[PDB]
Amino acid sequence: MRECISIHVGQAGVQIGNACWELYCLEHGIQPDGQMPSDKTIGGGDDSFNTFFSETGAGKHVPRAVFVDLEPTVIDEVRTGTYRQLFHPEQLITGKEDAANNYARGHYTIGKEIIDLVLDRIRKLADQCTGLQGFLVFHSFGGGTGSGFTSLLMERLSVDYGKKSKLEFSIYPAPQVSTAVVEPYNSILTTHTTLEHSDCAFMVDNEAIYDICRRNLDIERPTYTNLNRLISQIVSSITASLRFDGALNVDLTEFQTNLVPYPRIHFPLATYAPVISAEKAYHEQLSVAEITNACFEPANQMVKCDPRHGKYMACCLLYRGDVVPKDVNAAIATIKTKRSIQFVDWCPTGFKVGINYQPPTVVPGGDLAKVQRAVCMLSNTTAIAEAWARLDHKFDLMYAKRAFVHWYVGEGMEEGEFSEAREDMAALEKDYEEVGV
Amino acid sequence: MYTFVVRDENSSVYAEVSRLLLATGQWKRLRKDNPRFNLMLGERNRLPFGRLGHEPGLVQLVNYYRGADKLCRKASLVKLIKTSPELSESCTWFPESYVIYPGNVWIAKSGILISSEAHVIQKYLEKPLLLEPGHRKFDIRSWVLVDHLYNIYLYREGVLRTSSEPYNSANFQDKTCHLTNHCIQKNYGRYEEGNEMFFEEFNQYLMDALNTTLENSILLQIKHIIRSCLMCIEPAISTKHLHYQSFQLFGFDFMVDEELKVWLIEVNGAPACAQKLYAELCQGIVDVAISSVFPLASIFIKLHHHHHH
Amino acid sequence: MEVIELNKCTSGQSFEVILKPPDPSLEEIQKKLEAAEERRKYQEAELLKHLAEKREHEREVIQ
Amino acid sequence: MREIVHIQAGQCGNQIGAKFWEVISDEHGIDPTGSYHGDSDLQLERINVYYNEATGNKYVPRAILVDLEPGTMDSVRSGPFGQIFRPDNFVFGQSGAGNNWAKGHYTEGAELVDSVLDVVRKESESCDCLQGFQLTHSLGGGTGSGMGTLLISKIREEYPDRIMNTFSVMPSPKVSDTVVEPYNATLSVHQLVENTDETYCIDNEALYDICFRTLKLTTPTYGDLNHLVSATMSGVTTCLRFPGQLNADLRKLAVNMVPFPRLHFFMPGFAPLTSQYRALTVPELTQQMFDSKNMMAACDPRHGRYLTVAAIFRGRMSMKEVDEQMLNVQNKNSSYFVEWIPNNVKTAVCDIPPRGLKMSATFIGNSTAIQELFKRISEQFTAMFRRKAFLHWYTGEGMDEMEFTEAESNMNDLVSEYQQYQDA
Ligand SMILES: Nc1nc2c(ncn2[C@@H]2O[C@H](COP(=O)(O)OP(=O)(O)OP(=O)(O)O)[C@@H](O)[C@H]2O)c(=O)[nH]1
Ligand SMILES: Nc1ncnc2c1ncn2[C@@H]1O[C@H](COP(=O)(O)OP(=O)(O)CP(=O)(O)O)[C@@H](O)[C@H]1O
Ligand SMILES: Nc1nc2c(ncn2[C@@H]2O[C@H](COP(=O)(O)OP(=O)(O)O)[C@@H](O)[C@H]2O)c(=O)[nH]1
Ligand SMILES: CC(C)(C)c1[nH]cnc1/C=c1\[nH]c(=O)/c(=C/c2ccccc2)[nH]c1=O
Ligand SMILES: [Ca+2]
Ligand SMILES: [Ca+2]
Ligand SMILES: [Mg+2]
Ligand SMILES: [Mg+2]
Repeated sequence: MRECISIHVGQAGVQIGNACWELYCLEHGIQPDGQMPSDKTIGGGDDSFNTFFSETGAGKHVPRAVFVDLEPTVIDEVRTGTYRQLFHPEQLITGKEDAANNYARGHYTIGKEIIDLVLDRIRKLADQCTGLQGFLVFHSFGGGTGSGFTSLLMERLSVDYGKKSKLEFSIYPAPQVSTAVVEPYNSILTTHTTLEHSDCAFMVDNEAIYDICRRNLDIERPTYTNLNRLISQIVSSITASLRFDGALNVDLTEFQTNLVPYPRIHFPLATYAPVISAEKAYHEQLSVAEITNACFEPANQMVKCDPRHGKYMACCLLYRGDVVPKDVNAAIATIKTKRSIQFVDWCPTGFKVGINYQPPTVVPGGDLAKVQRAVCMLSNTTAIAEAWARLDHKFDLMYAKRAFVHWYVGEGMEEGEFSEAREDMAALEKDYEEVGV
Repeated sequence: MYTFVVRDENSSVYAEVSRLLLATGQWKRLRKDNPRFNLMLGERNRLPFGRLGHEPGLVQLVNYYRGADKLCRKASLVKLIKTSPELSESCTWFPESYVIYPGNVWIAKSGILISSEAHVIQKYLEKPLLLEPGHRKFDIRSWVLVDHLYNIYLYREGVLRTSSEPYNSANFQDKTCHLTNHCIQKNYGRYEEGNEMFFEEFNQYLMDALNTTLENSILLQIKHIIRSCLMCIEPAISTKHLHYQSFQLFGFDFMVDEELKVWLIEVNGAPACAQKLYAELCQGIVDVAISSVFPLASIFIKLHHHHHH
Repeated sequence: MEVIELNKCTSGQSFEVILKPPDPSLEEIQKKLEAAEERRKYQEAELLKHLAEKREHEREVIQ
Repeated sequence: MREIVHIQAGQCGNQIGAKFWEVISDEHGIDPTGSYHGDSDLQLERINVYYNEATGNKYVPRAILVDLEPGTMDSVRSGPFGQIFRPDNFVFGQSGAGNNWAKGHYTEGAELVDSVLDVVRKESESCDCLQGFQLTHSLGGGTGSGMGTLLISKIREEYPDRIMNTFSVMPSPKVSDTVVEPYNATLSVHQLVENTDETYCIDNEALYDICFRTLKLTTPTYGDLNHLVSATMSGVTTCLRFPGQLNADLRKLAVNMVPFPRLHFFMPGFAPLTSQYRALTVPELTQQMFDSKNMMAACDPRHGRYLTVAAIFRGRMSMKEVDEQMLNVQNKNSSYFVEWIPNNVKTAVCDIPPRGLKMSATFIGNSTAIQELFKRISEQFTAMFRRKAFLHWYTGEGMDEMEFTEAESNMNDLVSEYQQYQDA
């Protein structure tokens, strides 16, 4: 096998990390203290789950994780929480003073004083690996730490680990759950500086996860805890092929080859079904056809957009539970004739299916009901550019007036980096249109 | 109190809709670049559909169906009909059309060329129906309103945009007998006002001259074509389940031949209404397309047909 | 519709189905981190220069 | 970033400042001698923000009490919660400042300033992570106005990276001690434009009108005005003094509220206004806190446009109904919020309500309508200054007429700058 190091930068990164590792532990049968009874080779192993967990002589299973936050309070809840024994203290890095939702403070000012420490603690995990693949990076677009420090890390990781693949799990900003007003700046700034350094990035618009939690979980006012437990189910779906036996997406390089033919256009759209409430008394279980067909409804997407007005470069169907190849092919046949699924001319119109027979694990006392079968569709569609256009329009409104810009400049950043970043985004929107129209 | 914006100043139709909304006391107009609207009355080119339905606590409606341009551009309309199984190459109500990029009479269009020598090259209807007294060509315009639920509402008043010149088989270069457009004519107004004959008179002419009705001889075929064309594209453009909703007014242009067969010529995405009919149609757009979504404090015919087979 | 490269195992199976065929260096980073720190320290100098002028005016008024 | 250092300067500064510690000590369950007698752990979870822990589990306010005369600071020490303050932090002179900005800023206050800064250094030193300073004062007197702005300038020299916020009481002829208040305020406003990250513009005109018109008090005392001030000060400091999943310090808040450095003068507001039995519904709080009558700065928000809005609700209520009501006023009065800062109205809810009310709301508005306040003080200034009236009091303390001309010009530039963004 080949090892994968997860990095969780900022509040949104850290708390989504929490949710994912909680779920990974339940899936692999690893307990809060770190013992995995079903694991028989004590002290080590080259199993599929070992890509995400190292082992000690005492029999503990330790996440290959680094938690980074420029203030202590969020990572302090990891240190005193249910999974406190799971991590070594050196994995949990915290500063004193945060980035104040300021990209420039996170990237330049406070980034500089902590970057060499974080890379050192990453090197401590990379030296425990017999053959490192690379990195899964979790962060917000809107935070100062999430946007600013992530981009500096991603720059340095290309230098220190030039041969290794880098994946992003990015939280795209939604006004309904954010109190940050400067997020459009932070989002464009980090997307510009990270673009060449990220091989494949899974965006999750908080707006989509929020309304999925309202519409499908009957939650009146969804908290971050509601959103994170649902996001981690999608993340798990995506990373399951790295952690279990299988022949599709077995390494980080295969995510790039399958989903990203055009390197700059490395933002696949996640769609996930079914999301069903645990409080729901009576639930008629959905078939392979119904949940595959739900992957083409915009209401189940991680980012709200319309794939019908755009084109596909790749599509992957990752199934969890009771599913067999012929039921999937019958569903794809029915769906092809009904819906508008147009591919680009140079790419084959097809689907890479992966099935894992273990149904989705649900967190006990959670909001999601147990289901017989589920699916996550990863599709690289040009429709996701809708999310860039929105973010860029918000940028242009604020930036025309130089609103908030003094905070960034005051932390050493140049005004030229704003329009430089916006031009890369202007080029990115133009790349999407050439391909998709 | 609902809010709207106006991003198409040339639109004579939605100028009146803007006016009718304001004159209720329950619709405020905002600036062109304000995001916090309930209704967008949008531009023709590059309408930002990607920014719609992302404002929290606002149900957002727009007066264009994204992707409806595939029915309204001539090149795409021909490609839609040939490729779609439910319309097909052997489509009885569409003239034989071909695509080459920049009785054997044809017509080229997108500057209009009618010849045998010589964009889309369409089969030209050599023996059309000729109104008398006059011996002159016409085309029928019908207005169709598709709402947010995809109910297809045909407006009961259409109009015949007539030619005032006698039709000539040998003389093709003279455009005023072959092309029946309103601008090209302006014998302008000899037989009827502004080269516009309305449905009441045209029904009466058919009765007196041909012993049939508009409903039977022509309108049945029009309703079949409108329904066939829109239900074809419903999966591509429908806003059911979608985070923003769309309606749109369309203009269907028809041609009736000598044996009373109706032919589709063009569908029009941003159509203008006839002078008399603005007041009624623009009130209808408000009642059916806007007030259904945003309730305050029939002129249409609904097109539905579920034949079992 | 062709079902290719089918691989099976005890925990799952995978296959493809085809419907139809067709970086800056460590020098440059550590440089431009420090270039923003020069602008940060220049701006803080201009502040403590401006506040030093306020202090000399404060002495001039009382004198 | 957790600890805040509080400073109160002058009669007014110490009066409203003493009420702040009366209100928040009750909210944190701290008695008049400093001992904790609460019940919830939420009362002690972020008690470090405003209190130091002393021997015997006593809680001592991180408060420095400044004046150039003993009078008011002797009243504070005799008053109900006076014993809680650290005795070393009472730093005072003797001769006073006679409502004279020059005396506070250049002569009398210069003699005292370094001993006040020693106490600030003492408190700042034993702070794990100091997030910033807050100051209570008037701009119409001598001490709070002149010495308060001198302290602000000295604190910025020694702590250039810390946040400086003020609760600055504005003078008005309706509630007026001397005719020279417009002079003292204009000289102070120029200082605040340079040296503060936020200034809460408490207008005594507005506090009077609220007491007179919308509270039916015929003869309002300063205690009646200060009641409204202390309620607001509790409200603006709530989100730091309690949770609830809000990950914000002064800098983060300042970053999201201040789009332009000089335009950091806010319009405070409170709902319901008190001096009740039926608790307000979420719609009523929302309409009242946005209402002009409930604004603590005598400006009409309809005459300007909102750059940013912050609203913090207190009590047990439906967050869904809060979101619905906050979205209702924005979407029905969208002309009054600038389109070029998307999603500029932000909201928090705190479960713990203040004393006496079942639910309340505190409004913080960065509106361009605040220019009306500065225009009103600019007119009162010019009326006197065109005839160089009362200037001998300031020139006798070594000031030049040029410094007045500068200050006049700087405040009229501030008004021009607010006008620019109102029309854009
Ligand atoms: N899905 C999700 N989004 C979050 C969470 N926490 C914060 N966010 C979002 O992230 C953005 C704010 O960024 P944060 O991650 O809180 O900021 P940070 O990275 O800690 O950076 P600083 O606060 O500037 O140090 C907003 O869009 C929030 O809605 C979370 O737990 N889950
Ligand atoms: N195949 C055909 N047979 C007979 N007449 C035809 C024809 N194609 C076009 N015409 C005539 O040419 C006229 C104008 O052409 P067409 O309707 O294609 O373009 P147009 O753009 O002017 C319609 P509109 O602007 O109202 O959407 C029609 O009114 C019709 O009478
Ligand atoms: N709101 C309020 N304003 C006050 C109070 N005391 C004085 N003022 C105002 O402050 C100004 C006088 O300043 P003051 O603080 O007495 O002078 P200082 O002691 O030299 O700072 C006048 O405009 C008064 O209206 C008070 O207790 N509350
Ligand atoms: C999301 C919310 C409502 C917390 C918010 N967003 C931006 N601002 C605030 C609130 C405040 N913003 C402030 O700037 C603020 C200032 C403050 C706090 C304590 C002491 C002095 C000033 N106090 C606040 O309560
Ligand atoms: Ca093992
Ligand atoms: Ca002396
Ligand atoms: Mg943070
Ligand atoms: Mg006094």
